[PDB]
Amino acid sequence: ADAHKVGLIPVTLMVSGNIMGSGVFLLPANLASTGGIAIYGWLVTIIGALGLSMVYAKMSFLDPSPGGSYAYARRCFGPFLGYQTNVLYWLACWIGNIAMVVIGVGYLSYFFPILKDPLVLTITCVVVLWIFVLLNIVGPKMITRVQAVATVLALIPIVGIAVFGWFWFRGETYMAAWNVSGLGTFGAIQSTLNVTLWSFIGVESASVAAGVVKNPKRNVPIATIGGVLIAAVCYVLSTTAIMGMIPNAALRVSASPFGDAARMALGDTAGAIVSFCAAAGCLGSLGGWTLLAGQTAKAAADDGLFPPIFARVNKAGTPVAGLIIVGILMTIFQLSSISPNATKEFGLVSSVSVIFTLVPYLYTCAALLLLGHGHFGKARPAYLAVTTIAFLYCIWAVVGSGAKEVMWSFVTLMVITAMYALNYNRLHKNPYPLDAP
Amino acid sequence: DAHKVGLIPVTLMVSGNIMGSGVFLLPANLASTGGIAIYGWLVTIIGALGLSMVYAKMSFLDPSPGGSYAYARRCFGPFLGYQTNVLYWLACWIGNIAMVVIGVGYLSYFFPILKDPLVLTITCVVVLWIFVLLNIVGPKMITRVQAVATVLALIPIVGIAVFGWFWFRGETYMAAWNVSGLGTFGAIQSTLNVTLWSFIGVESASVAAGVVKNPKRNVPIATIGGVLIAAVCYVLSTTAIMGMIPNAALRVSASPFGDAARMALGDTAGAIVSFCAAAGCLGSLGGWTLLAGQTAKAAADDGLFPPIFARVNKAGTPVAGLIIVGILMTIFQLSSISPNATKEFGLVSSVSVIFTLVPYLYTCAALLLLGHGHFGKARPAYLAVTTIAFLYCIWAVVGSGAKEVMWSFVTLMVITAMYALNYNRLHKNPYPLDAP
Ligand SMILES: N=C(N)NCCCCN
Ligand SMILES: N=C(N)NCCCCN
Repeated sequence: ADAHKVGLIPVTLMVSGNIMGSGVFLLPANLASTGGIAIYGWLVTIIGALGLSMVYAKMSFLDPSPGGSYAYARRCFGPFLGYQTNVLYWLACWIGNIAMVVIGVGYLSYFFPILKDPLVLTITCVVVLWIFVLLNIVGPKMITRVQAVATVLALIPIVGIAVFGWFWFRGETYMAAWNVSGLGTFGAIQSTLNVTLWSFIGVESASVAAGVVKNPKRNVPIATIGGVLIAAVCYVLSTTAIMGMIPNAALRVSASPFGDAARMALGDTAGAIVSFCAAAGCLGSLGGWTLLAGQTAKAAADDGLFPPIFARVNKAGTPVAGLIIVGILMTIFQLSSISPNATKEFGLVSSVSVIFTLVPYLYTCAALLLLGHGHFGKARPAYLAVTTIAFLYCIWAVVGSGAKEVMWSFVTLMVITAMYALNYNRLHKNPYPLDAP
Repeated sequence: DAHKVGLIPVTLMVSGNIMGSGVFLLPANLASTGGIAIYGWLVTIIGALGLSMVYAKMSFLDPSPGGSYAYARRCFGPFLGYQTNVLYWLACWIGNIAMVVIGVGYLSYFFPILKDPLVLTITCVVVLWIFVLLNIVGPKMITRVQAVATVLALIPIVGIAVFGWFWFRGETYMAAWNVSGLGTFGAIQSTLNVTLWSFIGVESASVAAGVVKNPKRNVPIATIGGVLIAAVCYVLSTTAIMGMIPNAALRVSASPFGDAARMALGDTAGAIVSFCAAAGCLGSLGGWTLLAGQTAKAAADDGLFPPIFARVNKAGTPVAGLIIVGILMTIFQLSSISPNATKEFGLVSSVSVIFTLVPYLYTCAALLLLGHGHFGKARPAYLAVTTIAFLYCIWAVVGSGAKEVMWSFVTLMVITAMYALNYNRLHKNPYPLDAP
């Protein structure tokens, strides 16, 4: 059993990489429209993200159950909300991979412009998605080794900037675009939050993957908090640094700023390097997120709250069938990248699948208090405070999202409810049943 | 069976709670779409009957006070019960502002001063408290008053259906079959975004189950009867009016029956329709206030709402709760002192409308999860009807404004956080951790 567990370093890198992989290189561009004031947005986001990570860290220390959020929700609310949580999170997991692989293969267009052709891109994306499904089939040790390397590669430009970029940084440049939002301070900070709050999706990674982690009660907490802090530092330092090195006007326009900035400062080779590292960190995360999909689905299927096949494992314990299913699904959704008007269509689904993740977060936050009140001791005020901050993070993320996306999330909840009712009636155990027919 | 309410007032409470105010405004809202609304009415009424049958059957198997609240608590546990009651309660008393405003509106036919928004506000507050007080006097009282109000409100609706077919011209109805500019489906959809909300109130007898006489028998009958009444009148009145009045006049009009009546059979006819419409509108304030009281009481009795809402007088009436609802309604009724204040409050109201669909959904789920053992030979019917009721709730949301729904979602989240913060260590987990 322990022969197939993953150690602390890969898990931590899986969390940090699951978090940063997709957008760490695109953040300074996004925040360029608001300006330097974004640092206020970072400060607020990071405090809330620590809060959420501490919640997950403590919750997994008290219950290192596989499936993470799925397990915590089922524990304190029962089978229905477990079922719901897993559906939402699983969908979130594999639906979000489509964006990632497009971005990742996208970064590789630097070398092979052919990858800009929607057809070639789509096929390439499919192949890559399947590569990282097979690597998951080989086992979590494999996938976490690969993603560890990828994540480390992705950290080279980011840290290079965040350590040495400050020797070209200039505060005049940063403050020259302190607030280009045209809004007041709150509005600008808010507009920043609309970007920065989603930056830390994946905080729950090690918790969800607890069932393949070595000494989880020890390691999952450390990996959780550990990954989140790396993400935070890298985010603030990289975006702050770049905002003081490149003019706001240019920074806004670039579709690959570290890359645009790189290719034009230290030569073509520099740009090449940055593109490679970006693609590495991006495509590396496919593995982590695919892993998480498999895990949550398996954990739910083990309790009979998700189809049996997601529980069918090899001798190593890998849910191979589930992984292959997620592969087919991702393949089907990847077809949206074959045309400009085809990607426009899929977008809402992607953005909705992102809001899904927050229900698990919310239930995790609830679960810590509802399940672990007896372990707080008289540090209880602290726990309550941190958890309340965590709640605020979740709620505020949604408050600032698009009405349509959230609406469809709301619809999804109802649909999941009806699904559970129609699929699990007369299997489901009622808290307060009626008397015998 | 002394303080309890009989079948007739309850049925009239259901139909009255449904018909409420909108019954007189429907043709105007449908006029923008046109005669093709008939298809939407069809779709709406099938789903609405489905929902009522679900409620009918569920109340039969378990005539618990609080209705949906009780059903949801049964099958999903305290968290979703707490959630249901908060949502439905909010729905109940937030929804009353719009109602009393509309209702006092119709009375401006007699007293124009009622459109001075100040005077309007004051008047509305007073009326709200009138019905809080009548609810305090007791459920027999409130349901009697509403019964009468409901029979009065039917005078116009019925008369038109019956005598107005003598003035009905199909050439007029078909002149405006589809004035929506859309294809058939879109027309039908724009209809449904009006008509699906028409039947909010189906759950009334169920939630009131605790003050109903022989609820196991009467709440089902009342539940389905009320809906049948509502459906028939909705279709008949709107269809009739769409055939007697040109679409153009119909759209423009803010009070079609009233305007149509006034210039049909005199300044007296208008007065009668106005009076009856106001009766219908203001009569159901009582019902909804009652339902608020009931759901809150039922939840507080289970420790899933602040205990004061469970405090009662020697009759069992949640007096303090009713007063609290009165005060909140008063605080929120302050939104009608200007055209400016009025439109700020609209979102809250729409969201409040959406709140009611979560209870519906849970009730639908509860019937299957709880009563599967009572279906027997006819299981494929229960699954089929309950499925239609599911589709009813979900379609209603799909057709709503994105913002309204977003803010309902946010509310669910806030409710979750509140539950966790206020009930941790009172709350008992299905699968707890080992002791420290
Ligand atoms: N859902 C996914 N497959 N990925 C989400 C990655 C988000 C990076 N913060
Ligand atoms: N929530 C209220 N106070 N009223 C709801 C009225 C719904 C009429 N179908």
